[PDB]
Amino acid sequence: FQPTNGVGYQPYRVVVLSFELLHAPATVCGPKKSTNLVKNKCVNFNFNG
Amino acid sequence: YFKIYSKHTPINLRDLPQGFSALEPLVDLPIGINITRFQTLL
Amino acid sequence: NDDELHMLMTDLVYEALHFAKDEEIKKRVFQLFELADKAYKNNDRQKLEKVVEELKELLERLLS
Ligand SMILES: *[C@@H]1O[C@H](CO)[C@@H](O)[C@H](O)[C@H]1NC(C)=O
Repeated sequence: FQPTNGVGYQPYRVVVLSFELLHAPATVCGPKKSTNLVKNKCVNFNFNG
Repeated sequence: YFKIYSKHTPINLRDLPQGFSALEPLVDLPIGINITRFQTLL
Repeated sequence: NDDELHMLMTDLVYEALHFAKDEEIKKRVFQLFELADKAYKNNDRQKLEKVVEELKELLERLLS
């Protein structure tokens, strides 16, 4: 690997993210988006689950 | 889920004291572990 | 570039061996690899280029 190599011969960093869902608790997921809290109005709410 | 509940209380006693209290959840471990036997460590 | 040429060489060797159905082909490819390996280590550009050209032809013949 040299800084002067053509692109096909330049180094590339590779990360493979293998995703498995085995018979177990699955706590591996993205963030859960939250909104502003609204009071004194009729709302359709979702608190946790 | 391996769920651990606990309660600590002072005693003055060779046996378990008579009385009532409830244990609160302390830890909840998302492990997926197959448990059939256990040991106590001193 | 000598390192780009060396990378081409090892790529040609892998594929040449992959398609080397017979023993005569494997032996020729391994001999060419050895020659290229020595040429590379000793920074002999001309020997390395000649071996690579032969490997390229060899592989094209195996593929066709
Ligand atoms: C968990 O234990 C049960 C027996 O109570 C067994 O049948 C099951 O196959 C075990 N699961 C795993 C993943 O070992």
